[PDB]
Amino acid sequence: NPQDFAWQGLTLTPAAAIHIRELVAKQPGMVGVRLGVKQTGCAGFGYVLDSVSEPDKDDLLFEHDGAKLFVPLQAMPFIDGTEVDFVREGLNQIFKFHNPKAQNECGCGESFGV
Amino acid sequence: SGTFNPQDFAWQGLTLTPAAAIHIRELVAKQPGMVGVRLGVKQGFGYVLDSVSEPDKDDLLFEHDGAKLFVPLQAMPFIDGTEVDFVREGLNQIFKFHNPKA
Repeated sequence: NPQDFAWQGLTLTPAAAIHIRELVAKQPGMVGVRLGVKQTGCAGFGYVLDSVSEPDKDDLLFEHDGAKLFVPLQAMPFIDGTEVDFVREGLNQIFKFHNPKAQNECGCGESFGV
Repeated sequence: SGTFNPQDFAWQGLTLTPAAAIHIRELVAKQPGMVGVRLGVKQGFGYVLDSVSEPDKDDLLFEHDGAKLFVPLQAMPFIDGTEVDFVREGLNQIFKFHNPKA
């Protein structure tokens, strides 16, 4: 099992879009962010948002309000439909991932981004 | 005999990993007037960091490498012994909390 499969795609909330536009804007050569997924836990799987300059051949592109979100095909399966959001509040800065298929959203509140 | 007060308890205290220490120093340096961060809990519960200018009366202080971490007394019975570490995940810079009672 690999692709050529029509996905619904992924989204950025306006907040996530503004922030990505702001990191583009301080940062030259940055075209967008890229969601990958990493092995973790028992047969677990973590999200990983990264600054990107040179997209891979295989990436897909989901553009909202000028912000680019490149997602690898070998990832679409495990994360089709996720919306990427960004919450900034006082000292907390973080990119959050809402997978529609996931139910069981994290409890282990054993993290704080800044 | 047996009579006590947890405000006068001897705590194991919280620790800071060397990576958490520098990012705290880094967060503090960026803000003139800030002297450290305060670890708290909210809400099935979660850790939150707050900026500290003037520390509270009932706040305990844990120093390590010039990094000041404040913890209120009301939270000590619950997060004492906790270790604060730091990890970068893509664009996320995230403080992590290892609590011996997780």
